[PDB]
Amino acid sequence: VLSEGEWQLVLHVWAKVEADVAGHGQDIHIRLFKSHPETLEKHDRFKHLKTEAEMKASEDLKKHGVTELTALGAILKKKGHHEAELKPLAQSHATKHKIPIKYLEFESEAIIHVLHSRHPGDFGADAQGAMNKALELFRKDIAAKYKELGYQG
Ligand code: HEM
Ligand SMILES: [Zn+2]
Repeated sequence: VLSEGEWQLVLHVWAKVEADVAGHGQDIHIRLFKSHPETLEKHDRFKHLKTEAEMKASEDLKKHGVTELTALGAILKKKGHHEAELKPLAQSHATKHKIPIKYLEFESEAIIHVLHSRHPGDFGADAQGAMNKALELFRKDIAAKYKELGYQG
């Protein structure tokens, strides 16, 4: 669980993400595919994007990042009572896209990195701790849904 103080820290930095969802999403994917190349392998349709400018100019990639961050945003605002939002996400990521939990970890590191790049004076130690705690809870809870659907994280 997270304290109410921790959730407020989570939602305060998320309101800043919300000022440019598209740009954060772009930055997170660029970080994630470079840091963990196997990650680009799963998002097949972006495999021809060989350059950062290419990635930034693709509206496909951009709308993709908005869709993902939108879902995560709706989840965080539930402050842990997110089973209703996690099931559909577990279903597609567990059975259709086949995304290991370790890739979720990779994505979380990307997110924390971009939050720090874009919002340093609003993403100090305690906001960092809280967001990590929020994303760790999401990863736990979606791992458990994954197993419910069969097969492992
Ligand atoms: C905070 C973590 C993420 C969230 C909230 C999330 C959310 C979403 C949502 C809402 C969709 C569209 C509907 C769907 O198929 O469920 C989607 C699509 C998809 N996601 Fe995720 N995603 C996450 C992480 C990942 C990771 C880490 C990757 C692969 C390394 C990934 C791969 C995909 C792919 C391949 C699709 C289909 C995209 C297509 O080609 O149109 N997702 N995701
Ligand atoms: Zn993605």
